[PDB]
Amino acid sequence: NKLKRQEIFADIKHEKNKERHTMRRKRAKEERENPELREQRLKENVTQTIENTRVYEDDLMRYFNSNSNEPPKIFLTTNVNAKKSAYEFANILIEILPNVTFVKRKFGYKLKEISDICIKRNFTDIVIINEDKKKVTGLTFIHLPEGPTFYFKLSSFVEHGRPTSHIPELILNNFQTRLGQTVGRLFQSILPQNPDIEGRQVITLHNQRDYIFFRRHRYVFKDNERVGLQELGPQFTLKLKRLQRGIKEETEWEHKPEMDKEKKKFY
Amino acid sequence: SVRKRKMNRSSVGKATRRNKDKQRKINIQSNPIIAANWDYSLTMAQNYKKLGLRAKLQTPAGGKETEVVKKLEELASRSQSEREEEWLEKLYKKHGDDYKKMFFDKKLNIYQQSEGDLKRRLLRWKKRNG
Amino acid sequence: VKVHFDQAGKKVSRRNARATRAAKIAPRPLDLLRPVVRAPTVKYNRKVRAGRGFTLAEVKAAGLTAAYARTIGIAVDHRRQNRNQEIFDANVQRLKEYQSKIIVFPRN
Amino acid sequence: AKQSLDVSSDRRKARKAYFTAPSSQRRVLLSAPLSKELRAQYGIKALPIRRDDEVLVVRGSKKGQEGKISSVYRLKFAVQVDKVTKEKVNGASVPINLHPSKLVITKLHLDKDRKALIQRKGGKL
RNA sequence: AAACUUUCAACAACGGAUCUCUUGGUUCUCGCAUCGAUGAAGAACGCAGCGAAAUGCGAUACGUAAUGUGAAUUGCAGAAUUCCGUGAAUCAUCGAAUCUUUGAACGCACAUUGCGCCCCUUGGUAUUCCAGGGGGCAUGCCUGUUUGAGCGUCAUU
RNA sequence: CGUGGAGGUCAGUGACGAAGCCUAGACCGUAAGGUCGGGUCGAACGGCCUCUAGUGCAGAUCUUGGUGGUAGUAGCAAGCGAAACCACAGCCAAGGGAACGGGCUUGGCAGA
RNA sequence: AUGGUGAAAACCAUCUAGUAGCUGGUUCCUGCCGAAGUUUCCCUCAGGAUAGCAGAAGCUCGUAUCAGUUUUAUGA
RNA sequence: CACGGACCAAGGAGUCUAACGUCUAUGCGAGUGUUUGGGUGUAAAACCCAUACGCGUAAUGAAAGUGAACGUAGGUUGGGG
RNA sequence: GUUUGACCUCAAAUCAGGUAGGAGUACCCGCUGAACUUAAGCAUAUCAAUAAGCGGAGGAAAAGAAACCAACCGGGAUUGCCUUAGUAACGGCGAGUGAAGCGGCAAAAGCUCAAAUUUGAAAUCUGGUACCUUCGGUGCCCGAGUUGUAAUUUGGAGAGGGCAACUUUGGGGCCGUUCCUUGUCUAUGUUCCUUGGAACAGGACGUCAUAGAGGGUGAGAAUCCCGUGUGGCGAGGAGUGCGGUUCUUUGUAAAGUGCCUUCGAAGAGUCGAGUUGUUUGGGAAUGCAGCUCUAAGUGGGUGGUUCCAUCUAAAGCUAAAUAUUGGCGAGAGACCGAUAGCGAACAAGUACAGUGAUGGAAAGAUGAAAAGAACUUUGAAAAGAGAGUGAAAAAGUACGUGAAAUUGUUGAAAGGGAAGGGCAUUUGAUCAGACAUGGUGUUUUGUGCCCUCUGCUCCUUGUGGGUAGGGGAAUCUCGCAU
Repeated sequence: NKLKRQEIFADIKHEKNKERHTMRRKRAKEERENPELREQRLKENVTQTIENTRVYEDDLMRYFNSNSNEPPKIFLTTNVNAKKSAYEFANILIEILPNVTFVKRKFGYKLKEISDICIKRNFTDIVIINEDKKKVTGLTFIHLPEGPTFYFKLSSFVEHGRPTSHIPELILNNFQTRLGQTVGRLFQSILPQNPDIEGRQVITLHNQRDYIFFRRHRYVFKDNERVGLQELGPQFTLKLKRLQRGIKEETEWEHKPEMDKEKKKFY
Repeated sequence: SVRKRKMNRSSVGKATRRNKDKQRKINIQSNPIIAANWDYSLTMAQNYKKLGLRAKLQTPAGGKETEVVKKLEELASRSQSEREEEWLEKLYKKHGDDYKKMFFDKKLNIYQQSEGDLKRRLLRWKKRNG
Repeated sequence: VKVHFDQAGKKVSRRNARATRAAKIAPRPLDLLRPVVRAPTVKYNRKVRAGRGFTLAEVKAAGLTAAYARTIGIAVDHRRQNRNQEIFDANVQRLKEYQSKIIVFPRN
Repeated sequence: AKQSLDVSSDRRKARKAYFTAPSSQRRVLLSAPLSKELRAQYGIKALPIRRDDEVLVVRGSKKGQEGKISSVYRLKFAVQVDKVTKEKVNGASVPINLHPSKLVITKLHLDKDRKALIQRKGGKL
């Protein structure tokens, strides 16, 4: 009986707002006289966000990841028969990564045959960008000896900054999880360990969920406890997958949709 | 409908009757020999031909002895009143076998019955007695 | 405008009616022994059909009585007359054959 | 296949009969199967459900979780198993409406008429 | 140039089309005969811890008793139940009950919640009266029953 | 060629998304329409050989429902707030045979 | 018209989806063929009775079957 | 000229039946038609069928009647093959 | 006896026992009865022995055991279906109206009065009352009733007797069957994997089937639950249909049959007759009513060419076959799917409007579960913002999908008193545009279904198929790998 239901609950919703806030206007008036009474409300009554309700070595550093000892050379390739947007994407990685060589990948040389070349030529990391259609979709960082390999998914790219030739400073956020700090480990390794302070360029890698956002900014310091920053470089969202452990042979995590069911965890 | 609408609406209920199976499978009731020898899977006319007995005595419109002997098996298998007997004793001892005298008699043969009536009843009396 | 949708329904009705009459009148053949009659009118006189009931005359000549005839399941008509000789012969033979077939159960 | 003329295979009649069933008929409609251990002991497949008996949930999100039935909500065709509870945002507890076909009884609550019910259906307590 | 008007596109609005569903309808067939002066159909006034219609019910008032089932009811609140038994239940069945004011409506009446009568009567000595409880008092007609009436007819030393 | 349902068939398609709805998207068919991509969706649906019909809309001063211009106008004897009406627009001259010039033809002209 | 309700001449409900010598409207595509605007009396006025133009099929033939034409021949 | 059109969605109009024909298809054929019915049935289906009846099979007339071979059911002429 | 007593009649009562009204109404039975409309105006024909109104019934009603149809080598109550048949017949022969007997079938069932005396016995019934085994029986009393209640008889005859060395014989319980109502028991996966919130889906592996109808369960479930299918165990009722089990059967009782003898009554203000209306398509006023007169008994009614056939009125009862838009209860559909289908899928004959009779809509869908948004914050309120639940709020009690008209915002484009359309093209914006990669001919080798040694097995005609154990490439491209 929709016609009955419609009036009953509209009036009840109307009744509730009056009662909800008349309680609150009396709350306001008792708070004017006593500040202490407000304090106790904030203790008991909690906002209860998702972050609040989350459902809960040195040899490695060098052996699996690149350190501040050499310049790391990154073998930037593309998936076979890719179009304009992939190379347009390669031009954004040509700036941000330290010593990139772009390799036009011409059919064959399966994967191990590539590894033979980048042992001889002596590269450190391989990065490969792929396209299903006209948009870029996946990004794969591999380390050339041993093979800790990370796969990623891009769902955001939007393009007023125009940066200098100065090398940007790193910053990472929320990697409490050990699987998080092994990805934090990758971006500590793969991006430059130079930071030239002047030039004022900052690269972030914020991870408040399982989604990682990387951005560039320009920071201006005023002595009144505050800093300003303008949007620069590519907009970006990544998703971790796989951790193939060998060059491509093994797995450690491999995202399924069996997660998202928890609404929490966050790896 | 007006009245049916209320009966569906009410919490009284309906006088639900399931009696459609019984309209077909009718039990035979009037003969025990038939009650044992009657295949309910068969029809009426088919049951009659199985038994032997005729189902119809006329030429039927349209188209088309184990038990009967047992019916022939069941086919294989009055006194006078006290006053009447005592009254006949009075007549026999008085006359004997003179039926003419017996029916012209007034005192013992009150209801003026014929010779044939009195002698018939005496024959029945002479069977039960001397 | 009436439509006979119930042609199939009423045949099943009539069949179940005969089935009940069979169940209740167990050894007996549902219908009474009807005579054999010559039809009226020049057009149909060649046809010989099932009549209504016999007669006192046909019943008396067969070797049974009128009141008793009805109890053994012989339909008896009293207004019908025995004008024809051949019809009379055919009906008497029909009854005598019927009397040889019947098996009248005792009342004990 | 339907043989009887008494029973109806109509969807409209059948759905109405179910949704407008009385509490007594809904007792039989809310029957639970017994676990393989009880089926081996008692020699019976399924019984109607009551309060003070234990149960194990087979199908659903609350898979494998067990407990003891609090109340048979016959109106909503549901059981409410204690300790199988969804916690509301205000800190309160609200029981999940489970269906007894999805449940499985682990420990029965034997009364006198319950013992008679088992003995009727070909049981051996 | 902006604004303005118009066109297109995107995102919001407005509206409830389309699709899918369906405790509803319509039609066909089968079976059965079941309203009322023992007061019906219908109208009205009410009744639940908390209720609008609907449904149920009549001061025993969403029921009482009986029989079966065997442990709920649940929109909310609140009681319960000895749960190895005379027993939870807005359960099923239904044969015993009560059954307000009316209505064919029936004490007299017109549209008076007035106007009464008789019987039975527990109480206020109740001999006066006063109050309460309970059942009756319509019309026509039949079978009687009864007290009569009738120069209606006859009998009668 | 298409629509609702029926028989048959495709061991057809289908929560790894049926039907519907859009779409500056693509292909086929002269066309009726059919097929596909993308987006939205949430549960059934389609091709083929046949059957059946309450089967295909621009109109009926059509029926129902919804929404405009009129208009923040008339109005209430800063606020509140219609209705009649509505194919579409509304510069002149001259010709456009036919008591027809308002769309055309040739000119004059024309700034929000 | 039937039956009813109201009232200092009416309305309601059925008969009744009453009857039209008419008004407005009539729902997909393509291909192919394709008019008529009228002869004569029923009188016409109304509706038709027919012939003509456009087809459908069957029968003989496929020809010397004809033609909105020219020519010669023979008259007023 | 005039009547209709503010816009949009949905609804919306040669249907069903009886009587009597037309042509085509199918069955059989001097016959033909089961389904008023009865029997049977896995059940309003399907499958069987008695007796009748319908229409046709042989005509010429007005009350009363008669009746089709001179016959390769004809002689000729044509006449698909 | 100027008392008194029989009856008959009229009364009476708040006596005893009853009963009739009203509702419903589809069907049925009666009564009453239009108009629009059809043939040309309308008196018939025609709407129509209709609709409305009135009265009365039932599960059916009505009808019905011949005062019938026929013309035959006769049929044989009534009702219905098929056919007779669109025939006879009627109709300003025109709109057209429209039977019946026969035949086939469905279903079949017959009987009760009044009629001449029980006269050697009113043999009958009501009611009251007392008991009993209470839809009643019995005793006793009372009344009705001779102005006739019982038995015997109804034309099919029948009765009175006589003769058969004639034949037959009631009723009450008990336990079963049967019928109705109701209760209860009866098979087999929740086995793995994938996907999803959820498995009822896909895949793998099994069982049951007289159960793979249907419905529920978080999506398509024979195998999860209820049922379904075949059976079984009951409880409470009905009952004369019969099976058994008995208890009692009586009285010169009750019939039946054939022969012989003696009798032997059957409906009146009715049939019919004239006439005025109604009824019909009714030609031999058919049927009915009103009014006048009103019969007969070797009779009377109806038909057939001078007879013959056929029934017996003026009294009554009766199932089944048949009708059915109501009621009660089911089972269904090549039906409709929320502007459809009933007016009403929902607080529907409700809200509401009308003085009143009456008229009378709109309005279905959150989810799997309210988990219906806690708590912080903006405002007196109205609504928002953070935050959260859920698979999805891109599902919010304005709640599935969410079309078009139309409205706002943003972006692009165009605009000197018209736009939209067609042919063609430029510019601006924008989308398409191979997980296409070989092919051939030689050469290393390495394997196998290749060579070779040994076999095994299904079958049908040579021109078969499947399938093992060893060896071997120094021959072989026969294939596939490098």
